[PDB]
Amino acid sequence: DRDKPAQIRFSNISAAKAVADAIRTSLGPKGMDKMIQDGKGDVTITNDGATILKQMQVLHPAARMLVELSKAQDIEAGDGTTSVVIIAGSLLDSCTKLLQKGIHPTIISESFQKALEKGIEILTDMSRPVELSDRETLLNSATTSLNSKVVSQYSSLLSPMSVNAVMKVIDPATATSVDLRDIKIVKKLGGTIDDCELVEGLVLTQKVSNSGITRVEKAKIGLIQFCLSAPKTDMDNQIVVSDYAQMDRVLREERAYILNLVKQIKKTGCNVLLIQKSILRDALSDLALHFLNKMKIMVIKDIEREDIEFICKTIGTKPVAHIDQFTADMLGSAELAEEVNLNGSGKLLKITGCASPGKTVTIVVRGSNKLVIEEAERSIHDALCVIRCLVKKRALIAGGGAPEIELALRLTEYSRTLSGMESYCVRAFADAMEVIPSTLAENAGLNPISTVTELRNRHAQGEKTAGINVRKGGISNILEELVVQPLLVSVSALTLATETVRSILKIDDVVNTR
Amino acid sequence: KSRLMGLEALKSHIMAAKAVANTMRTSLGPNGLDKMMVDKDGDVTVTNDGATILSMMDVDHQIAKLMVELSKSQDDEIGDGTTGVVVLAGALLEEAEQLLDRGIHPIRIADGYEQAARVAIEHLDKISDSVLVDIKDTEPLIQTAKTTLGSKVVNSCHRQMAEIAVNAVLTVADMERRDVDFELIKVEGKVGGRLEDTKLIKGVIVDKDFSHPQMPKKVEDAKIAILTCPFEPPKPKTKHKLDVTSVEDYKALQKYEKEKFEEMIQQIKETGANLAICQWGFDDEANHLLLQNNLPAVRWVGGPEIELIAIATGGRIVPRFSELTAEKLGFAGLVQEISFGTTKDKMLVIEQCKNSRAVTIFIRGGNKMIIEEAKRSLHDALCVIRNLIRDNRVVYGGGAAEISCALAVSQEADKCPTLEQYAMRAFADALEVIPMALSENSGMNPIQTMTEVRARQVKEMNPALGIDCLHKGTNDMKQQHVIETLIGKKQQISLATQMVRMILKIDDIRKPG
Amino acid sequence: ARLTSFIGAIAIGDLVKSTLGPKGMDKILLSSGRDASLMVTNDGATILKNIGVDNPAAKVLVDMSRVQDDEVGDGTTSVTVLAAELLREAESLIAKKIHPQTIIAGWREATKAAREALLSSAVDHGSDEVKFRQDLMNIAGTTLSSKLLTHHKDHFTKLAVEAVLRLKGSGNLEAIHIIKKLGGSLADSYLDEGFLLDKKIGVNQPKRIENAKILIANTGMDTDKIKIFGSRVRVDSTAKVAEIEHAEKEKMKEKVERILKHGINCFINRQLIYNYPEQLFGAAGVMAIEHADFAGVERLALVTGGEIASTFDHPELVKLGSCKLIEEVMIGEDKLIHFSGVALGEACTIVLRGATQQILDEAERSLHDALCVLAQTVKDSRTVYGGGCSEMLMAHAVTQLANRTPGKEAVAMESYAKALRMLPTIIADNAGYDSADLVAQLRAAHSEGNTTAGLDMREGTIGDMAILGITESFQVKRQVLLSAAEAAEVILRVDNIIK
Ligand SMILES: Nc1ncnc2c1ncn2[C@@H]1O[C@H](COP(=O)(O)OP(=O)(O)O)[C@@H](O)[C@H]1O
Repeated sequence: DRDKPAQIRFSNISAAKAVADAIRTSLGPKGMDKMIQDGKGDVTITNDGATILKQMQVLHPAARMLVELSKAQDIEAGDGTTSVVIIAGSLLDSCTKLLQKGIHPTIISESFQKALEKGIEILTDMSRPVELSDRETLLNSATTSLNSKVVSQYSSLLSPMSVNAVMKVIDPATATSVDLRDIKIVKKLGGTIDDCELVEGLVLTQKVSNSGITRVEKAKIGLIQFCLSAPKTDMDNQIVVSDYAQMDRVLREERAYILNLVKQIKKTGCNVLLIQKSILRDALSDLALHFLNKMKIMVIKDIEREDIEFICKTIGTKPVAHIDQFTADMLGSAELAEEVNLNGSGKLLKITGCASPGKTVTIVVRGSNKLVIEEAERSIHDALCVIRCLVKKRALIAGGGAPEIELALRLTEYSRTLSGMESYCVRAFADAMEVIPSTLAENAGLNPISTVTELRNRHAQGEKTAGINVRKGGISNILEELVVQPLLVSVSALTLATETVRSILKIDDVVNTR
Repeated sequence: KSRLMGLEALKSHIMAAKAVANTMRTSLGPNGLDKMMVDKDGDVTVTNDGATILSMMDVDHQIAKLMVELSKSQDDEIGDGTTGVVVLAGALLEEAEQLLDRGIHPIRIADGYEQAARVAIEHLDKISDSVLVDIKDTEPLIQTAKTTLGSKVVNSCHRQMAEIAVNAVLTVADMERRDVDFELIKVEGKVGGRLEDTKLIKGVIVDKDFSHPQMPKKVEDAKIAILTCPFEPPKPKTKHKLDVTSVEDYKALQKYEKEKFEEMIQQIKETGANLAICQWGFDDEANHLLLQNNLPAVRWVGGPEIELIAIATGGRIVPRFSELTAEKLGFAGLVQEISFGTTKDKMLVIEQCKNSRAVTIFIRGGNKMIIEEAKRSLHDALCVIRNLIRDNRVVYGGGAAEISCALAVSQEADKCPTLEQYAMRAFADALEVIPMALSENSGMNPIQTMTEVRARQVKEMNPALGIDCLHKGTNDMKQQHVIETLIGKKQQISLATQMVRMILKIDDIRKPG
Repeated sequence: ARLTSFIGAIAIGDLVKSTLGPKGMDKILLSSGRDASLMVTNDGATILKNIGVDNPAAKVLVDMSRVQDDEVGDGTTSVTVLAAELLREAESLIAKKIHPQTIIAGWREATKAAREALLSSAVDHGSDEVKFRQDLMNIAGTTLSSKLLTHHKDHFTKLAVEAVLRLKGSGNLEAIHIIKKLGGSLADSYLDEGFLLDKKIGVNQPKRIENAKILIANTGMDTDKIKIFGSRVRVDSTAKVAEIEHAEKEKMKEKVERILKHGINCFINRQLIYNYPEQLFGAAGVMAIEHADFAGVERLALVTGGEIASTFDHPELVKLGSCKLIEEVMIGEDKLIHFSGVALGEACTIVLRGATQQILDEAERSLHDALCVLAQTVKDSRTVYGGGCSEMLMAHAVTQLANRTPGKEAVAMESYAKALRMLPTIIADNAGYDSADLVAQLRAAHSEGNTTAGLDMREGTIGDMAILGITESFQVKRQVLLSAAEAAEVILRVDNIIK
């Protein structure tokens, strides 16, 4: 009937509001910390919203939908994964009082879609475009958008890695980017972090052997995937062992059995073999390794699946399996190998990979004490992420609360100008846009209502004036502070929030189960 | 556990009997609604049968068990009419408990009911008709079939199946000294065509249930043959499998089976045999191997079915394989395959027999309830035609017989010494429950219609006035061509009287209290 | 008293009551057990199929709805709502001390009057090609206007029309077959003159095959045919396995030599082929196709007059087909075998793209409705108006007929006419407009003398249905009414205890 769907909608709205209010005092650089307690008694201090959203667990359709929305927002854009929850909560709080009066959800959804389209068009018409066909303007935009993510010393430390990673000019200013398609940043322990340089081909870190000379050029990779494990017995001891007889049998089975397979395999050119991880093999027979020491020995272990996928994509080959194989589709490229250490500990080999169809290049970073390596990794990750976000479009704008107030005033004037019963619903959107500046003013340590009123008055008087400052603690113009953000991080977020609100509003009736 | 002493046991028994009869009192007549049934699973069916409903009925009383046992044990001589007897017994028990409250022994009423039923039968034997010849049972055949079947499974009429069922009994009645056997006629049912495709198998029809219709099968036979010697490797009633500890015996057995096939076909070609059916068989692989080459023949003929194969030919059998000739077999007339679907299996219909001992009917359907209703109507028609050929005496139906019997009982028992009026009047006035219930099942008032028909029957003569359940013109009985057998009514009255006497006799105490 | 089965059958109809009209309500179906799933649906058939009840009348109604959905198109929610309304009316009619026989007679009379009014009101003005074209276009637009998804409807409608119009009045349902394939964009449509497969063995096998000639060889390597070259195993030692393997290898090599000397280039089959015979065929130079579907070979042999080899029986009796051009063009995101170079344009398969699901079901339903309405109106066009026009006329005819029959069955006809005037009310209520005023205006317009009057869904007004352009089928409404009447007569006749 009508009471059951109304109660279901009220319960869903209450659950969504509780989920949104469980975390709210964390937006901005001056956010509060939270100590999450584990099930065993361990406590962990954190302040990121994504970690708290992915760590906690709760069974509810609205909570699962919000988690999926946050995950999609973090995957698509990559920044600002906490404002969408507040936007959805404000929209649901507005829809609550909209439905309390007696309005059909179809008109409310149409008004929300119209308001979203108007806000998107206003954000696109207000933002200013830039250029990026050359390298000077691109480097200027990079150094202008990179000096506002972390602290000053960390920024100065990551600037060399940033300008080394931004030099990867492969796509000639296309529509989309492939920064997540052919990038494999490895990590190496030991040495100095200053010894970093872009490396093509392939980089490994496992010792080949320990014999005489191993400086050859035979494809430098063994395309083999068949089983190399020893045939396991049916039980411990099949018979009674004491004197000879049984000793000679096992001796011949250990010496004159796998050696025949090694001989029949080594009859083909390019004697390069390897193996994957030693997660299922108990112990490898060293007699086979001693017999393989002659006529050139080359073996590399500790190989994962991602390494195989990277090698099969950079070179441009396909692995083969099975034993009955009389083809010749397993060779590679021969150029140069056999590398030594770079004045320090830790074995690491590099291959530049000359004359190869795949121009994939990675960055080999280092560090010490496992303290500046992960930080630099996260820094270059955020760097290439914001670089891809900037190269995806061309529009940019500054943050602080001014665009939110501008959009709220525009929606208010549009609802005042546009006629129809839906305009009231549009007015609800006008009351669901002044949450970020109020939260920022509350977290800064000033009066939020007075600051919001002053910002609204300044926007109504001189259009584009200033916003909300954090370092100084007042109202200063943003043009002096080097801080900007792309337009996609707002447009995509607003569209996703509107879609989630429409999906959670269109779902009602009864919730049957099995 | 206390013992029920006094009159509480009889009251509880009568209450249980009334509660049981209240279920059958609702469904009475052709205008009754469909009663539903469901087991433990999700099988929900709907039907209207006095025996099928009483069969799957769960009760917690020995009296109800005895009642349903007596109702099920008597159903082969009446056919249709196992519902009014329960209502009559319930009304009689109600009258008995009403008359017993004044302080009357049940022996008196139990003895009075005997002579009441006796005089009722004596009066019903004199109010009938005996002017049926070779035309009165042949011309109103369509009317009798319409009154027996009705309009439940098919709105339109059916004349083919009725005439077929009539001829199937006429070809056996006068041929075996005006006698018929129940084991001679059989009822077969299989889905396929429509209901109008009713076939009368003069001989015997046998199915084979094939496995692959795409296999080439050409009919080319003209003489049947019956044998008892192992025509092929037989199956001695034991599930044979791979019980050979060898690897080369399979090919040897296959070659031996091929040589046996060749020898058998050469013998049946040099002697003149064709479709030779034995009493053994093998797996489907041997049948496929035999049907792959030439000469089509299918095995799998195990069971008692061979018995009919020993009666649909005409002769004897051979005790030894080395005793075959051109005269020890049996000649045939027209033995071929029949398959109206031309997409399923085949059937064999014997068209050569010196006697009629396996005549059957074949009716096609499209579901599960329509075929069941058709077979029930066919069984009812067979029962009524058997009752007709057993005795050429019928009576009119509706609700006039009970009223006439009650009036005659009153007129002949108005005189009483001290107990010849109470029990007889309690048996007489309780006979008007069937017409009252039949009139109440429709949309008319039963009391007014019953009083009007009673006044019309007591004013003038011709006791052939009742009620109409189809809403027509007048309330006559000789114009609607409605008839009912008298032997069935006699049997129903006798069964009701016996049940009432057995209930009124066993009523002392109970052990499990 | 009788109320349990009635309530159980009425409550099962109110669950999908909000799923009527183009602007329907959505709901989720939470699953139990180990993993709790979550999905969004917008159709009553999927909800009725993924549910479990225990009442006899409810089970009978569910079975009848499933049978009707398997028969015609999307006839499951309307019949259920009509049966629920009829049962709700019959309950109140019985509660007023009324015999069920009079109610059944009145319902039969009302159904007969409605059928007569529907048969007497049928248009027949289609003596041109453009008329049939616009009629099919309007039918497809009315059928595709049930989910309210304005993204890619016109192109899909035109594609379906072009695919269903190529039959040219040919009565067949095994020629046109659709497949399931995702990946790409919604604005991507590929047109071809043949069909594709659904599985590829790889690329290691040679793809250069000339002289196309289809040869269906049902040679089984593990079905125990005539003259077994091998044997079983004994109980003596463990050396017979090598002999069995050698026998199987020589038997399969003899079969390969036979199939090579018989003359073949593109081997296709449907049995289970092991790795050794497949590798032998690949090394020989013949491409072998394994793991075939249950309807690909059948539809390939049906359109060419061919058939299976009957598990190796008569190799010189089964007629085989041949093609001209067979290649493997990399289209979309998968490599499939093409079937071009033929003169039979009856069997076609249009591949689809996009990043959404639950489209093949509605596509097949629309194609079924289209070919049904094409084979029904081959030479006699019979179409009616929609938007709540035939129901109002039927109710008016029933009300007019329920006035010259003195007796007691007029109340049943009145209840039937009242229950028949409820679908437009629910349709208008599901959108968000005043349903009472619209229903009153429609009734006044129908009683004044206007057989062409309907309601609008874009603005919520009352206009003409013959000017905008909207129609539907003719036998669908008749079948719906017949099924509803049959279900009502079946359920109403039961009132005794459930035993
Ligand atoms: N330098 C700055 N000056 C003013 N506001 C800032 C500055 N840096 C960040 N902010 C504000 O902080 C908000 C984001 O805070 P937070 O949630 O911690 O980061 P994220 O959104 O990337 O998770 C933004 O809305 C932005 O307005």
